[PDB]
Amino acid sequence: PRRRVIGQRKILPDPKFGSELLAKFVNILMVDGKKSTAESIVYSALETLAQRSGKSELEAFEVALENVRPTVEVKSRRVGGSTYQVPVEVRPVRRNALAMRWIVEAARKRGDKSMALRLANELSDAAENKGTAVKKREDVHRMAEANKAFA
Amino acid sequence: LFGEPDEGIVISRFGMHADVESADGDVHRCNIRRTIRSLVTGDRVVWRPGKVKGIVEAVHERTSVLTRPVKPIAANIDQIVIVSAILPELSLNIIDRYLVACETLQIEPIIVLNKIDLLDDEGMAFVNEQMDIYRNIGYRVLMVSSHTQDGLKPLEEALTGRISIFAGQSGVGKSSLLNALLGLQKEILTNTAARLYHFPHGGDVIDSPGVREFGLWHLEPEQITQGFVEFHDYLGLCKYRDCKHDTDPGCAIREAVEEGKIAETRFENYHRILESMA
Amino acid sequence: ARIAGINIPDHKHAVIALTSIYGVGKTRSKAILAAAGIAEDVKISELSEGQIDTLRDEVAKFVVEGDLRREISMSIKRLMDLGCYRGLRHRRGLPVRGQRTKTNARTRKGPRKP
Amino acid sequence: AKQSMKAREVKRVALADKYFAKRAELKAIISDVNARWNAVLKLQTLPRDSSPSRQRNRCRQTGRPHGFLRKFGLSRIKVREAAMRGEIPGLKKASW
Amino acid sequence: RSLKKGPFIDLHLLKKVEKAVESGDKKPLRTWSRRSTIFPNMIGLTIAVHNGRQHVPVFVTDEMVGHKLGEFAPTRTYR
Amino acid sequence: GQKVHPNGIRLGIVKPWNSTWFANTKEFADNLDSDFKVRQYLTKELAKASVSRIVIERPAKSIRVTIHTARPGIVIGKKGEDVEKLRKVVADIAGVPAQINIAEVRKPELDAKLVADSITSQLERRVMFRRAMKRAVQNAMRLGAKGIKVEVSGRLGGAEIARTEWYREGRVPLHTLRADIDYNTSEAHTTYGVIGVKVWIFKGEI
RNA sequence: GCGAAGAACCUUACCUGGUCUUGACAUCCACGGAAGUUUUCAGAGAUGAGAAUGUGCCUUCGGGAACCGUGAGACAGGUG
RNA sequence: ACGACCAGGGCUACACACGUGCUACAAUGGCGCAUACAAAGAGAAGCGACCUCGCGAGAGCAAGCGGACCUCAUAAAGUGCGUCGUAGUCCGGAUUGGAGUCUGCAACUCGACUCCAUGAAGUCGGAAUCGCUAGUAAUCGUGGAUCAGAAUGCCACGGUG
Repeated sequence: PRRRVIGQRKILPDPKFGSELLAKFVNILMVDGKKSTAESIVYSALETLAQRSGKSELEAFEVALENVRPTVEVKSRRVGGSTYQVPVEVRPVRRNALAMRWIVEAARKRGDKSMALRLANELSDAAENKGTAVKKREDVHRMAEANKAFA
Repeated sequence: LFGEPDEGIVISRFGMHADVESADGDVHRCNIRRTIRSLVTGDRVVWRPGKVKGIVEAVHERTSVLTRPVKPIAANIDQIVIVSAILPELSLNIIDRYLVACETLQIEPIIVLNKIDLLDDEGMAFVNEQMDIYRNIGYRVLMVSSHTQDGLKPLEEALTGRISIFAGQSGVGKSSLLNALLGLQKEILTNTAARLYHFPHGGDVIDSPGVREFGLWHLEPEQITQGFVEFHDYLGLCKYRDCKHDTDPGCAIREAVEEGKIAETRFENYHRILESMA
Repeated sequence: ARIAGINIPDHKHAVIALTSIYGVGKTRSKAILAAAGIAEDVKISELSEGQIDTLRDEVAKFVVEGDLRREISMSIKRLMDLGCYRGLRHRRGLPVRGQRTKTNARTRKGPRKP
Repeated sequence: AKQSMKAREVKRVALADKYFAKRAELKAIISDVNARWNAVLKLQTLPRDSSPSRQRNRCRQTGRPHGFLRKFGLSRIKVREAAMRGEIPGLKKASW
Repeated sequence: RSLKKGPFIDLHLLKKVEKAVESGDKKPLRTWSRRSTIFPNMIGLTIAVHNGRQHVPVFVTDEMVGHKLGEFAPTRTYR
Repeated sequence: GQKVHPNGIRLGIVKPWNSTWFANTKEFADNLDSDFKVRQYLTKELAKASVSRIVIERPAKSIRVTIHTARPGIVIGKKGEDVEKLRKVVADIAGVPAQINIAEVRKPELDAKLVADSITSQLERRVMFRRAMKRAVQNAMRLGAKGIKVEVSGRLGGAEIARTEWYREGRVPLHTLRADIDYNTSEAHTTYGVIGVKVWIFKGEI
């Protein structure tokens, strides 16, 4: 994409929210290539998050994703093989994409029954800005605005 | 050219020719035909006179046990003498490089420490200790002086019935020992067809000064490894594939070094050699 | 009960906790356990042991534990004693329920070797 | 291939009228409980060679018993090798 | 184990097992045939089936019986 | 040759069917067998009368081999024998009785085929492939084509190679594919190596 | 997981053993079997050995076509 | 003769390494149950209902219908509940046992099926490849092809993504 750069594809959302945020995100887990059954165990978590948010399942996500999402980043493409290190604004397609992924990437293969829990336990934590995913918002921005010496 | 087929061993590389000492022992400076090419000094050859000039039209260079770039010099070298002194700087990798090679080649090193006499009580000892690393590793050390040409009999006897060779660096008195051995100086040096000599107690020796100030030759990775058999044993030590003899978790070879189960030098040398081919 | 697939195949989905609890394999270990009807979605130790131990006994009339393992050993042996191909392989240390000897013959030829 | 991996197969049929009898595709209509009724499940003083498993699928063009394909009488070589040009009443590969 | 509903025998060979009856358990017979199955009726000798070269005698130790002559007998050779 | 040629994809797509008989699957192979058993035969039978294209039909499953020949006249032969024997064979080797139908080519120089073979049967005489080729490829560009290419492989002059040398002449494509590309090959299989002759004739494009 | 869309043997070639050698195949010719048939036995089978049957047109039921091999070359053979 | 025939063996051996795969590991995961939407493939030696049974294997028996005529043959992921609770587990399945069943002349070597019994490693993969950016990754079924007998594969097959 050296000629014309890009985000994601064939995504599928919610028949109850229609939220893309939730769509690109529900999706992420797939590499099961079917969120005809993916989505379910995250809702138990987002439900426990729904409560934990004081909102619904939709907006259980929302809160935790807005914590999670980066507002800046540092970007690489390697111009000349060069070590890019200058602070940049994380593009939305990343904001979202990476963020959504980050939450999901923080409740993985584990040690006990039900992801429902596993997710639940990730979810509110990301709600509280002390999730893993939100800490990637709060680590990428730390590298930003403190290095600019190299090209 | 043609002549009468006769056997000989190539006594010398006569530059342009090769000089062949016949089966009888008669040396004939011979031509070497466009037709033949697998010739080296030491080859048993069919050489023919003319109808001296000879011509060579058959050779006999037996199997590899040493090269430069990667091209056998001779054969029946059952022992490689890695002969050293410090000129003009030196390193443990350099002797080891030769050792790795001796080990690869399956030609016996007899590690000869020249200038033993030169080396003070401390120095001789230090050097002996170093010589010992290799020795411990399996490569016997013979203390000689380059100059004094000491331990000459133990060396000679090691030479008996076999062919030996002089390796090292910038006329590290290798040249000196060679002179003793011969009992005639045929080389000094200080800071693949060449010439061969025959031993009286039995066996032979091959020499060239050119070899002696050093550069080094092309090789492959496995050979370096062959240079160190203790690594095989370490390869088995972690995993059914031990990383790669070098660091990475579960590199036994590396561990064995960390332990000191292997000497460090072997690993180090493994690298100087490894890098050079690459 | 333990049901000669020696351990209380409870708690779990719980007959199936005797597939591999010897003797009573999968099948017998079910048919034993439902010879007192104890849960198999959940436990089998939640009920009166004597109704299950009669089963332990009932199944002490099935091929079980030591003897069956022994059977297994014996039978295996049988092969060899004649010499066979089942025999042969077993006597070759080679799999008698298979795995390539050029390649990763490893459960039966240790879980990996050069 | 050779004459022979093909050539092999012609020679097999003869012995039966000089020597034997006839039974060709009728020997085992007995041998189950079709309903093992042993009747032709019991002779072998007489030749061993031949069974449909001893049969293999000789390429016609080479005799190639294998490589063979159930739709051409050939082995695949000659299949493709015939297949592309046509002289056939249709074929296609146009993104397929 | 697992059964091919039908096992087998062969007549020239089976005839020979009877030959090793009226010629007893003398010394091993040679057929190349391994299609025929091991039995205690194959006790009558110990019997040698071709396994390339090798006509290997099969033991009529009849805990090997659901086992043709090639089961007991060699086939391949290997390390 | 080397490649999955231009004809690295072309099979029946926009290609008139030489068998064209709607036989059907069950005997289809066999229709082809017969087809190409008369083709096998046919090309042997009119190997001098100059069949330029055998087409086969089995109208109502009654083989009907259609010949385009450089000269029908020799194909019909004197007093219809040459077509007769085809009736015999074709009826009896296509099974589906012979109809044997003779037509006269568009131009043999528009035949990849003709040209190649010609050039082979030229070559064979002790003429050069250059001469032989030349003359054909020339008089194919003359009008007997408006393109014509040869694009060979195997032992060229008897060298230790098999990579493209060719004799394109005119306006000939090899990659704008809905091209009348009469393509064939011949060869002088050589008693030196192997010479592949591969001769196309561009008859235009479609 | 390279050419089998199949390597049990077979296939099969290749081991390995066993066969054959105008060759296993071929082709004519003779020749016999017409053609071609009916059936037994034995050998690992290769094949080894038995008995049976029918030959239509022309016609050494050989031939010719039968249709095969042999046998023998001519001729035949090769994924040798 | 390498021609060439056969028998029977040989691949596929085994310290093995390796590729190139396959597979676990699980968590909704394994596990029980409940429970819809696929498509695409295949038929007349045929495909093959019923039927019948067999868990099945198998086995016994068998219509329709040359295929929008019947039938091979059917999606499953989907979907509705429990369970268990990444436990070498119901994971996970090696390993084996023990026997059914199958195909092929016979599989006994070097052929294929159920049950039963047995149930490693594996817990996510060190070092270390590639792929891939959508219907890809990736995933559910599904299928063909041809092999006498065998589709980790190919060849196919549509769902979901």
